[PDB]
Amino acid sequence: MGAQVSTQKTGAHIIHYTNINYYKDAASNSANRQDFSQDPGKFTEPVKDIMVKSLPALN
Amino acid sequence: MGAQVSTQKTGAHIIHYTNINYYKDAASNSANRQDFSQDPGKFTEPVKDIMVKSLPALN
Amino acid sequence: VVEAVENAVARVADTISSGPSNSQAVPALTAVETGHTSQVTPSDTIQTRHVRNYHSRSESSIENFLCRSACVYMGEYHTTNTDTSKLFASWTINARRMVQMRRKLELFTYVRFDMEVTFVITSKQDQGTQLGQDMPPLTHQIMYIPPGGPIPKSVTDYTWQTSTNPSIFWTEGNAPPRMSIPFISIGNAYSNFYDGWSHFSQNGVYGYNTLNHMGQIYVRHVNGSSPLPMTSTVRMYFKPKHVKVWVPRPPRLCQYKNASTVNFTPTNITEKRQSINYIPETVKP
Amino acid sequence: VVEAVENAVARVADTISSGPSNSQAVPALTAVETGHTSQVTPSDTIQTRHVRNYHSRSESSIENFLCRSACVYMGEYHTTNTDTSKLFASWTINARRMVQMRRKLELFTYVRFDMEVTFVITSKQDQGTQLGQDMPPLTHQIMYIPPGGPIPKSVTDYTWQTSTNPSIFWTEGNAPPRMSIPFISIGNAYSNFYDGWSHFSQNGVYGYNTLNHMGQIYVRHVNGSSPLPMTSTVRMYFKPKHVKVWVPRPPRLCQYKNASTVNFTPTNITEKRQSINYIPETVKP
Amino acid sequence: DRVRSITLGNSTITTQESANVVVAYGRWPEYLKDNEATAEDQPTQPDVATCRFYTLESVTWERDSPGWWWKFPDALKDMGLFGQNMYYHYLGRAGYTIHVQCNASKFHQGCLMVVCVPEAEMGCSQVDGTVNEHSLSEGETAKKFASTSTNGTNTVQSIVTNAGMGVGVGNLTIFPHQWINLRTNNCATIVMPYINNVPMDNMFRHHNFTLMIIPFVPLDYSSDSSTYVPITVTVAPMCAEYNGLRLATSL
Amino acid sequence: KSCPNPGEIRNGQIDVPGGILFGATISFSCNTGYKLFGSTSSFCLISGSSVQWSDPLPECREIYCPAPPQIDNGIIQGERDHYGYRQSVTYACNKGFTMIGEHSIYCTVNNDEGEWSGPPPECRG
Amino acid sequence: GLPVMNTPGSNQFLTSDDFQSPSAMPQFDVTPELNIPGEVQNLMEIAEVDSVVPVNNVEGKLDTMEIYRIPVQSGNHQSSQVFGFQVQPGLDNVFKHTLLGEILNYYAHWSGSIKLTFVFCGSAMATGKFLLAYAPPGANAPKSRKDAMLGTHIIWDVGLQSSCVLCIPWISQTHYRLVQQDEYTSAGNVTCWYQTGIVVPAGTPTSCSIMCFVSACNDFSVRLLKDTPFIEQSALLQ
Amino acid sequence: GLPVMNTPGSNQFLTSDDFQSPSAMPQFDVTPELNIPGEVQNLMEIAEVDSVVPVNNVEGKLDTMEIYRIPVQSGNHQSSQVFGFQVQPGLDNVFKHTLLGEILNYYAHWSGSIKLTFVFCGSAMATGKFLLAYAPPGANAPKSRKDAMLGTHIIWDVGLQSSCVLCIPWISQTHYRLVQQDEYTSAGNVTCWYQTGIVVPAGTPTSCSIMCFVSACNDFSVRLLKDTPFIEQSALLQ
Repeated sequence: MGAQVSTQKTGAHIIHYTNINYYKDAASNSANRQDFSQDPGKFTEPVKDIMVKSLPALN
Repeated sequence: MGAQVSTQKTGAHIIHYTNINYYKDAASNSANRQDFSQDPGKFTEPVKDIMVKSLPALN
Repeated sequence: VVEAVENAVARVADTISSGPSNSQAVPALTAVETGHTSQVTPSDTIQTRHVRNYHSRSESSIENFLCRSACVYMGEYHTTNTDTSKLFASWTINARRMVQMRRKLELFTYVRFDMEVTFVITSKQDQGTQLGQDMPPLTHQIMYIPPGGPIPKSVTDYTWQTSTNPSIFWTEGNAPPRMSIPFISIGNAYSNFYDGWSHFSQNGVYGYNTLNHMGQIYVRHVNGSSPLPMTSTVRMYFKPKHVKVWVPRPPRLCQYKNASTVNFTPTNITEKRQSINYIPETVKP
Repeated sequence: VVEAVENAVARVADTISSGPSNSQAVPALTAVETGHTSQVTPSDTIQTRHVRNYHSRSESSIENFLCRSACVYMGEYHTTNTDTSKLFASWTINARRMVQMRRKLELFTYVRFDMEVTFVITSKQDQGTQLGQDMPPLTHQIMYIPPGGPIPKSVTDYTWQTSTNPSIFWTEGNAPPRMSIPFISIGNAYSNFYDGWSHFSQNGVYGYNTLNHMGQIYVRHVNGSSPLPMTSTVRMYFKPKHVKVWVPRPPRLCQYKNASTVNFTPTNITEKRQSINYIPETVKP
Repeated sequence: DRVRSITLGNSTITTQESANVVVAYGRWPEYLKDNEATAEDQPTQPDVATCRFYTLESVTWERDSPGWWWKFPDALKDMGLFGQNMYYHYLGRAGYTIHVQCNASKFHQGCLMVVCVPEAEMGCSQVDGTVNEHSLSEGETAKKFASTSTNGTNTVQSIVTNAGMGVGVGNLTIFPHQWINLRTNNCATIVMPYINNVPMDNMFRHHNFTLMIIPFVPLDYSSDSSTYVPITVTVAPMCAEYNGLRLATSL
Repeated sequence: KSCPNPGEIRNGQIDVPGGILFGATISFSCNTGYKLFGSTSSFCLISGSSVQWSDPLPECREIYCPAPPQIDNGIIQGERDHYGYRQSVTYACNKGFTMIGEHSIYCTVNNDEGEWSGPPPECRG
Repeated sequence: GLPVMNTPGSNQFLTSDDFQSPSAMPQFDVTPELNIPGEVQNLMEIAEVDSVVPVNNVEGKLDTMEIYRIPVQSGNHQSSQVFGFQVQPGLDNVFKHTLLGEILNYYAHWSGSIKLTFVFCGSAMATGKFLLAYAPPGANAPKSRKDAMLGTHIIWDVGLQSSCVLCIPWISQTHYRLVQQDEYTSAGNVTCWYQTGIVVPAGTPTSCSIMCFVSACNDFSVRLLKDTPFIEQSALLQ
Repeated sequence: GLPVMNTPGSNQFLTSDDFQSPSAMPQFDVTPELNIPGEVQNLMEIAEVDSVVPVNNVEGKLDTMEIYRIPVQSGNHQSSQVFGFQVQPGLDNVFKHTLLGEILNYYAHWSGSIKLTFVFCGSAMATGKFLLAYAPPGANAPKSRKDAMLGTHIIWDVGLQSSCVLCIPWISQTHYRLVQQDEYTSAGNVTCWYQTGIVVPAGTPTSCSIMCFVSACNDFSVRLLKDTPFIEQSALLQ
């Protein structure tokens, strides 16, 4: 009835849960604890020219 | 089971909510906070002949 | 069976670009004598850049504006007294004793809506010499007397049998008592204003009191008397749902005097400044 | 209608095998002068075995990190007093009076999020000579005063009619009062920091106080006075949901002084050891 | 690989021992687009009169010298037609290109950190006090850190190790930065987009960012190497708009 | 009219809360570890053919801890004068003696006066 | 029965919540609707209507119709400023009681542009040209027409079409502006000066009057409902 | 109505629960997002950034920039150890205040490998070779280069490319390690020795400096959120 069945957090080495929203406002939802994304090269490698990890950093 | 899944209020720059009515009377429903309509020309321009915003208001 | 409802969002108009102009099109010169309000977007007077405008006029619709609860009456009643008419509260229904929701509703001449009514009932032990007792939770009855029914004369009346009048029993400590009310009127819209009389000889009572007769409300303590006095205060909250409104009016300026009439004292239009040219200088080291 | 949502789990990178090497590829020699952080996995410096790595960086995402409730204000108010301004609590809203959530939020310069606000309100009977009474359950009102509304002057004010300000009535003994709050800001992100003034003459107030004006909160006992004094303490808990964050900053080192400014006393970088060569000997019979 | 040239406006910069170019967060300066904009009127975009290389006076790296900081803008406010549009206009937006230039021989040694800090809100010397504006910025004259904890009313607590913001001065590597290691390079370049939480923002009120130059490893030399080693800073706006014209401000 | 630029007190600080225009005062301070020999404030007054500063710039001269208190049955590794702020003094015991306590004392400044740390060590027989 | 579990916020009364609730009059039969003229469907339809602006609200003229009309005369008065007032549609005494102002004062933020329409109310033979200028904030109000000339202005020629619209555009950094404006979200100030002056033949009066009508453009919006400070009581039955 | 039945854990307030909750500002219209540069999406992106490490944190140098630089000189100093410190990225005073350390101290377990990058900061004509060794735990720290030679080491030749990365791999039995490390989950210790020494021509200084930057490899992870011991107050308004 407007549901959504997503996957639970299980470890690696009957796992689906159900969500329904009741309120008219997205500021009433749960938290988005299941988005895991990254882009460290933004802070780790913020340089104009690339550096290829097996060539001298200069030269 | 007699439901209706409408859209939430999100800003611009998982958003559907579910409604079911339980009572036998429409005076028991929620409020219609998601109808946005307008017609200002009723109060703003209540004149017999039109005025076209780039011609003199007279003449 | 699930049904998908479509809800369109109404943004406000974007700003179209513009450039220089040298033409006989005068979008500025007009004539207010026609009772017409100029439609001059900024892009008509100056050079504007294209601006996608995402703002919305949602929280200013009439439903979003009015559908908020507000108190419209406060009344006190005692468990024990020596008056027998202070043991229960009673009042005729109108939204007109509190200035806030009154003034809010009175930007329009005819308002047609359902309501959601809530009651906040709070008892206190009366100050005295010998306090201390074990009284059980108080429970209250709220009866609605439509126009015509018999009205109570004591808290031990027969009328509180509420055979057909609707009434609520609520035992203190729970969530407030709330219910919903249709458009209980005989006109086709609640008329906030009325320029007329009741009698055809052009006399009688003038204005609002003529039109709207919606009956009374009577609140009481069901429990019984009390070893030591206590006093309860009931506040009533109206929240209009499914709201339709017609013929807007200028907001009230002068302060309200009574709930019967629109009588007033004359007030100034606005408050003064030093001159007509006065803008304060605020960029100063 | 059921909808299946796909949730991908982000493991950390496995260890690829390696062998001897004799080449002109120097994955170790670099130059930090370029503002670039070397990417040298162990398999570049030594001989590693293939290791399927199942670990996850889930509990370190920003949503998992910040979305935990934390107290941000504690305030007391009495049922009866001789001050009439200690009968209700009041405070301007900021996350900046408690060091824990302050320092937590202040690893980033701009934080944009919704919140889930909870209140923990706990009354105690004030110590005195003549205790003993039967007071009913206390109920409390929590009003939010946006920036501009009229603020109360007593617990019997008119403002507590809360016609448009949102406010919560809660009768002690139930689950705490919780509600949810959107991104109520005029910028495009809450700016934890601000290197600037309010007035254009480059003076005024410096830093955070300039930017963020979110109004006040006022808490009171609805019941009324009390035969014998009692005092209630309200704690407010913020939990940011739907969290977005920008421009990280080094964590604070020196202790906080006040909630207005970032003023501090200088502290040491870190604590001392005996020498620069000192490692303690812990394998000893 | 080490040679480089940067041509902005009617100005050029040549360099022969450059390490690389930090682009702040992988992001280049750009103009305000139509859907992220909030002001109605048409902006000025002078484009060659304002987006060029303005050179601030240079500081002498001594053997015992804690560091230096500048605040941008309010450093370029008396520089040409950037510092004039910046007067006549209410709202301004721009990114920058900061080129720091310090050269020494092969018998000298040292190491500077060159770091751009967004919203570098600073802390007064008396903990229960308020900074001045002079104590945050002298224009094109740099303010100087101190090797010990400073005193005096209204003046930033400018002991180097805390960098005046209350953090650790070695963690500043989280911000866009470079080093000048007098054994490898002799210039650092940081390309800094417009980082702020509103689309455009006033230019006299808000010090959009702070440039700190902090020698971690100090100077040194032997018998008669050159005693005088200066540092020169060049800043060049990029994609500079202004909006909201009226009569000129005054301070 | 504007007075000439105040200047720069090294190991110190100049606080100009109201500009350098006519009749504007400025204050002088010295960092932690230096004593201020000179004037404390300076005004923008009329000087002959211009407006200049009331008082010249002062000097922040280093605060010194006194010579470290010697210990019996002990020795100091290369004892020196001019023990400024944050500088150290290392002790040692002699043949047949055992060292107790802080084996080295570091000079700090308290109340604007140089002061060593806790007492030097002891040498037991 | 079903195992439920009550979350915080249970058994509270939040003034601005919309739940369902039992009808106390079941199977009521409401009165058929009526197509009464003039139905409002938004409040920004009451704020796009012109409203005479009490500009001349000096003391001694606040309960007079004279508060509504700006005095203008003939002669060499080019040094004098006709009028001037801050742009504060919810806080300035000039605006806070218009339709725009009284509608704003129920809200806490406002964005959009404004339309000020001026009506020359003198003879049919008087002729003049006026300069109407808006100055985005950042510097003190202009004190001469050479400074007002630099703003965002219009030059209104008085002729057959009597009135002229100065549309104050939306120049701001924040997408919105408080209604209780401070000097962070300041908005500017408008000022009016003679461009050539008033010229009248013989036998017509020399002292004429202007009037100013404020309305909101088609991109105005208000948000964050609040209470209005303009109504107040001291007991029930009021 | 429906028969429900309340389970234990009802009407409690668990700090780390995520339920839905009524909006106190219904139909609010939030400010449009802005593509502000530099958005963080994880905390292991702040811990993969280099950070200067206060190795020389002897007493008397803790509030000096001298804490950051390792002294190195020319001559027959092969018997002397340059530096050495335990591997305890959340507890050792050398590490607990880096970006890696300050990010770890919000968590209770940590796994992964670490990258220590050394920067020679002397003349452009000084030349030396250094030995940088990591010793997995099990035996006291090496006290001679013949023992450090047996570890997991690297020999860094100082030349054009100034800096050199010693990547401390992850050798452990437990998949994770406490942040408040004990001698069960000990991690080892690193130590640095001259391999040939420093050689300088005439007219260059003899006393040079190294510096050490710590960062986390691309397989690092932390878990079990906790509070950080580094911030503390003694009353509200702080």
